[PDB]
Amino acid sequence: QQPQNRMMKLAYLDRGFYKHYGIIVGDHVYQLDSDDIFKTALTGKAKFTKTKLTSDWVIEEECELDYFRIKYLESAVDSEHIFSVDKNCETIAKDIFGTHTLSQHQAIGLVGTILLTAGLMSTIKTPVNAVTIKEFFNHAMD
Amino acid sequence: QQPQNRMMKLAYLDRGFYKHYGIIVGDHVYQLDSDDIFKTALTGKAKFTKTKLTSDWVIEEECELDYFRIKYLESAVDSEHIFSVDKNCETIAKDIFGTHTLSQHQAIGLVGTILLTAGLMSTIKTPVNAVTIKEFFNHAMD
Ligand code: NA
Repeated sequence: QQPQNRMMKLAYLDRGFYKHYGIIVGDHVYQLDSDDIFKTALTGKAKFTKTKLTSDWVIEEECELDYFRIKYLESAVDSEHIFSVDKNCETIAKDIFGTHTLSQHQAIGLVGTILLTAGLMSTIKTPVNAVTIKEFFNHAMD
Repeated sequence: QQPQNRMMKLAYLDRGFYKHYGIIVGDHVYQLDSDDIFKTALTGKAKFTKTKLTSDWVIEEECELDYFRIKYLESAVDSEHIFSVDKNCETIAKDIFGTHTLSQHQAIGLVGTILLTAGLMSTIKTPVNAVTIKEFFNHAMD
């Protein structure tokens, strides 16, 4: 097995329409607290939480973080993003990255982008017609 | 044929990965000014523009607005949202809805929700792995 810097154990809860992604660290999972992926997309806001690891979580795969760290610090130069944290994420940066190289704001920007993007990637392509737009619009309002 | 109040003529530009939705009024189309739908979702910002109707736009379906008007009114009354307008949208509210009943803000909130939701609905489900999350992460940093 080759040398690796800090990895991310990417996992998901299967919500049928989409997969809700998280990063496993030890016995906990960092994740966006969203119930609905299109809700996050429409509101422009996403908050991290931390929950207990359970057997409902499925490992998607163990990925290198190196690429993302280099790419992130290249591009996101003290920029704003849509992510924040709840009360349970005091050690999120150190926990995920194993270092204080990244600030909390950077850590959650990078990881938030990963989790929301993965969620979005996993969404089932749905026909758009008068019926389905009503269905999803109705869901967006509730 | 049947009594209708103001209808929406929904249309799209087919962008392969997603369909980019618009509302046609006469010879113009109101649409989100974005060429990357996951980027819109990640940034929490979407801005309307108006372009000239072209033969590239595919008519999806003519849908009733009534349901959406009543639902929006009763649900997200004066809630802030992610939508704004560019210089070309001065008459967007009147053009789309026929009357001054909705403020510019309620109108773009309603129509925005519809267009972004439809756009997201249409996105091709993509496997999530080290390769693809890098690809989509990479796009999200541009
Ligand atoms: Na999709």
